[PDB]
Amino acid sequence: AKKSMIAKQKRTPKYAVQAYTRCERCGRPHSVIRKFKLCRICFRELAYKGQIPGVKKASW
Amino acid sequence: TGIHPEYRPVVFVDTSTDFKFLSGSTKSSSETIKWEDGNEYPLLRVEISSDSHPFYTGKQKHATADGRVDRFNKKY
Amino acid sequence: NRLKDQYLKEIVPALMSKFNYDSVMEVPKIDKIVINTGVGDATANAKVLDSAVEELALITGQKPVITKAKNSIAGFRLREGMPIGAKVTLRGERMYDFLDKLVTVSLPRVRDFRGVSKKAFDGRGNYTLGVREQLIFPEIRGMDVVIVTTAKSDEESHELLTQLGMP
Amino acid sequence: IAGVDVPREKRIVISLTYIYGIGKQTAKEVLAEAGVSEDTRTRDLTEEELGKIREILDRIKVEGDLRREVNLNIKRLIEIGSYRGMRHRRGLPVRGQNTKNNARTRKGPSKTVA
Amino acid sequence: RSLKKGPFVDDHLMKKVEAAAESEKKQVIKTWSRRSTIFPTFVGQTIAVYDGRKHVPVYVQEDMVGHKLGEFAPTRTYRGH
RNA sequence: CUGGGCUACACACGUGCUACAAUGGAUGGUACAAAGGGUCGCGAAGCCGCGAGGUGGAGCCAAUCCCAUAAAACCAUUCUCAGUUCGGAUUGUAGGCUGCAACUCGCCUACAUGAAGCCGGAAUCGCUAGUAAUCGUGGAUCAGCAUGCCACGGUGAAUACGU
Ligand SMILES: [Mg+2]
Ligand SMILES: [Zn+2]
Repeated sequence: AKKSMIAKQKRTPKYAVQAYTRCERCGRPHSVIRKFKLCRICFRELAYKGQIPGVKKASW
Repeated sequence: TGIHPEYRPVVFVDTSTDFKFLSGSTKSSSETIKWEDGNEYPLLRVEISSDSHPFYTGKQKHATADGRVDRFNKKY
Repeated sequence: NRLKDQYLKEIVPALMSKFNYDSVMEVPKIDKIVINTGVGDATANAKVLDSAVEELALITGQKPVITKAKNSIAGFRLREGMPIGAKVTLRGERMYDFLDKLVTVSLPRVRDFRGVSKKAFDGRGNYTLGVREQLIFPEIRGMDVVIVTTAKSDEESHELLTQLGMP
Repeated sequence: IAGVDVPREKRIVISLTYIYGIGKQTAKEVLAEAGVSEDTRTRDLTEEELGKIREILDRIKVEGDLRREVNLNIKRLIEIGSYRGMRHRRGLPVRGQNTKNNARTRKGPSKTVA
Repeated sequence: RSLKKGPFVDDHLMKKVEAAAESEKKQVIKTWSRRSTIFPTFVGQTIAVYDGRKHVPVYVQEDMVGHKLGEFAPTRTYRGH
């Protein structure tokens, strides 16, 4: 029961409070970072390749 | 005699319509009203008597505090 | 004195004209009252008995006489001569006075006083009121209030007690 | 003295608190309205404002009714059939907190295993 | 609405409770709105509140007023552990 | 799709928070940081409510404006070794905010109530210097909800013979 859900989230719900967020490369609803709209395990395996501009490993 | 605890006929009035009722009890009632000089018993504070009770003579919706009356005094 | 005044002034001729009695004293009249508490739960407690003693004394104006157990029954570990329950009798002038204090001060304080049906008569006329708490009393468990009348049946008692103003 | 033998040694601000219905804050407004100073020990009152103090408490609720009023409301919802009173009756937390662990003050001291 | 501009009686139940004045409260009202405060007009009517499994009939008294019409139908059934 | 449950409770375990007080509690005055966040956002001034908050709209796409009082520490008065002016759970009432909606099932405010607890057996854990201990601040997630999590600074030790 996933591809049904990713459709629902893109449909406007009856009351505005129901609206919520998911990653796009996945449907994962938990741990989405608002600035990039990506989950916590797309933002990792993707900022390695060098496609999230300006992001790098942080020694300090 | 002697065993019988203290007792005293007293005066009762309804606080809603002054329905005076002459009765008796063992209570002091901590009052003194000169009604019927020579029997100036203490009055006792009471609720609305059966002289004006809804079920008794005149049926009427009366709120006995709180419950249905607390709402009417804040939502309106 | 007010209740006797109303009874002899108006209630007596009212009953007489209702039933067309031969003489004056065939009219039913209130005869006695008995107050029972029934504290049978006092299987071993002692302060319960004494507390009921002052409670009923304050309600009445007389010392109650606690009653010894009629017989020893094992189902309630009841033994012979165990003082269980109390009784107080008001006769003469107390009869109307306690009634008045009940009906004008105590009875109106009943939360949902819808009265008892006419069915609760013994068939002779004597009526028992089963009151549910001691806090209804003006001064301050379940118990019974009986009424003894000179009525030959139940309907006459009903009409006279309604003449007194209560159901 | 005011309903109970409130301590003689304690200052009046503290001493009033022993009344059921007077804490640190209501006691302060009482002594401000009456006029008595806060730091008086009770053994050496004026006994004239003491008559004034009990005059004020006549207005405020005290141990007499507050004991019954709290009980006369807990005994209401336990009869109507509310969930809130159902918890009262069987001895469980009233407000909606959890009971997997850490509910002993309402539930009573922790019984042994079963 | 626990603020100063309440309360919340659902539009579904409020309309049905009003029109039940004709039936002399003989009929029942079956609504799933477990979130409507019992208005003073509700007194005397019966509501068939939902409870997860089946409706449970409640008879609105005078003293029930002020509470939410679902406060009397427990939703988890536990007995004697 | 509505309603319910993941939030149940005889009980057993793990990780944490607040405590049992005088190096302290309560009241009044009072100086000092950094790192952060903000445009379908941050929302000041003034006024009102004891309070949570309401109204109001200034300034800002920000080394410009806002969150934003740092709290411990310091100086005054008071309480006097007590189950208390310690401790704060549990409970009643009356309220505030978000959201179509706070009963199951939210966070917060005031008044009231005011429980166990008086340094904790077997046994077990962390830490070698701006470290342990102690006090506050910010952020993600987020309409709202943290005693968790990730970062930030304020005061700041004892001991290490030896395998
Ligand atoms: Mg959400
Ligand atoms: Zn993803």
